[PDB]
Amino acid sequence: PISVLVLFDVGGRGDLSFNDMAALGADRAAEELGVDVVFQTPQSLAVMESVLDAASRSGEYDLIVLVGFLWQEPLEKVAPRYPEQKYALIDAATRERYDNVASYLFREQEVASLVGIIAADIANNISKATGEEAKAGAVAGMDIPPLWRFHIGYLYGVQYYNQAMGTDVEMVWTYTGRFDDPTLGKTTAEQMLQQGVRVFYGVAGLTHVGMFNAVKEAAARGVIAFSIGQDASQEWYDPQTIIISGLKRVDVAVYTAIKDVVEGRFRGGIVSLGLKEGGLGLSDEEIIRYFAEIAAETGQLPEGLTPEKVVEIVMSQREKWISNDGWRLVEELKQKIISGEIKFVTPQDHDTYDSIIEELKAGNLEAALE
Ligand SMILES: Nc1ncnc2c1ncn2[C@@H]1O[C@H](CO)[C@@H](O)[C@H]1O
Repeated sequence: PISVLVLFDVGGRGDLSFNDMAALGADRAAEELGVDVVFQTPQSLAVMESVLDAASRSGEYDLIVLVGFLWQEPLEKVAPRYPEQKYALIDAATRERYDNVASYLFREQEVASLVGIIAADIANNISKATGEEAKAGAVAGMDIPPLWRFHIGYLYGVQYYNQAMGTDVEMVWTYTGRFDDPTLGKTTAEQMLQQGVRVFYGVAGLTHVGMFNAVKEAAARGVIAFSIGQDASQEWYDPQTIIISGLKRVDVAVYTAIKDVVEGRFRGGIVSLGLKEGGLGLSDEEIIRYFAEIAAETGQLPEGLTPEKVVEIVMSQREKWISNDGWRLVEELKQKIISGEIKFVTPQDHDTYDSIIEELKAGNLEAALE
């Protein structure tokens, strides 16, 4: 039949996040379209190029699916050596343009900005109900382009909220440097708790499962704090504290790239995905229950909890801790974005990214746009 290699960056499955999303798209293609999928996880960064070269060399795969930005460097080198080997790069796009490479990029600014508004609002409500100061936050993985877009969008969204509302909610963003270190994710979060961070956006793959656990042990100590999921809806992991999730439809990327090949309509080039296409979004009722169903039938849903009970609890907390102004502002930005009235800039260098943040920290929001 048709044969696909899914080639992870760092972690592999068990994410609850980025890669498990990617596998889901591949798993759906195996069953619906009848293809053979092989997964594979390099044990080092050093070896990525050799491994990518050997799989192309093998002639066994109609498509090689590359899950993560870190594949961009090795692919730029390998792709031209095997021009009849088809590749899908997920969450990144190659510097040059090849016929044998379909890139799937997301516009993370779009969804993170919506999240920024929400977290600023939840932190505002925490402060208003408690009288103690509550910051927004994020525990991030590696310092790389997609996370630049998250960062920019998240800060944008917080400042937007602040300006539209006369609040001065602060935001603390920490790169941990790894996507596969839950323990480091937890210690990072525990430090942040003691610097007043109370709302925690997870932008670090597996790493921010530790973040989730840090916010649980805080809630257990009586402290009012909340987490925000990314990639999949992760509310099911602990719904009392995981109030919402930014969605990134990596599964649709992978599934679309595999379908295209199955129907001989593959073609090289960039495919950009944001709110307009369904590629990004926020976690709603059905999406929450869907992933909860998955974890239920996976036996990794926590004790004494069903998919239906998970939804009831999240909706309960969104009634309690997200004001209507939060939603009004979400909707007012979501619509300025879809309409084209707003479009973010994709930072070229690290130096450009760094100065967009200086400007957003200064309340100059227009720096992030065109
Ligand atoms: N294994 C990984 N390799 C590269 N990037 C990742 C990985 N896991 C997560 N990410 C990035 O971090 C974000 C937050 O989990 C994801 O949307 C993705 O952009």
